[PDB]
Amino acid sequence: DQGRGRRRP
Amino acid sequence: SKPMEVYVSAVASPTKFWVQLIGPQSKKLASMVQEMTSYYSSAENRAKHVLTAPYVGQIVAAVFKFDEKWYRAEIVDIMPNQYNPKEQVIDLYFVDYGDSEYISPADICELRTDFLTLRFQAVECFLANVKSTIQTITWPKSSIAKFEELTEVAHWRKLIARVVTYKERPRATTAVSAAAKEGTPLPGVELFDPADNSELNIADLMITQGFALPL
Repeated sequence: DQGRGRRRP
Repeated sequence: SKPMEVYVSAVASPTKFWVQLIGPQSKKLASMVQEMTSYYSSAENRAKHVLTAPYVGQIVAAVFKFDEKWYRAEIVDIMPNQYNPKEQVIDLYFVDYGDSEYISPADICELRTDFLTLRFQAVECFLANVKSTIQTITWPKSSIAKFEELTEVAHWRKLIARVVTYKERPRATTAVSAAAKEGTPLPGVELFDPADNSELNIADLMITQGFALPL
């Protein structure tokens, strides 16, 4: 639902 | 208000992302990620901090699968494992970066007290003056990808941010962080890359390449 942040280094 | 140097540290969409401020505090954050990772890499140290009966709101240490480094995290939700009712699955919010992950409790420890000192580094923002190209709220995946590209999220690209507006937080439809429940407004920012050769900032770039519409 496009509410959870994503981090991918 | 004055411009500030930031990294974009995590992205959900152009109207929900997280920044870290560059300065003494970012240097201290990098040092803390180093120290926590070195520390919790030892089983003796982990046994000094074994997790028991975790609860929502608890601030813990957790391993990030994607780099095997240890981070501060907030427990946002706890649910039974559906395969395995004897275990739980934890919804974690990484307080210094802004991303969320679901994790097994086996990958969590209590946080050594002195690691609490540094203020939580991730600040939730939205990009000012834009809205989705979809009007029937949701962003096209291509728009999200474009924003991730322009910000170079999680690759330590310095940007310049300026708070130019505020809006109230939407009512929550999911479990959320304690901070997201304090009544604090969301900052709406201008963002630009001082290293790209464009005079346009990121909002204006997205609008003029058809990835967003003006407000």
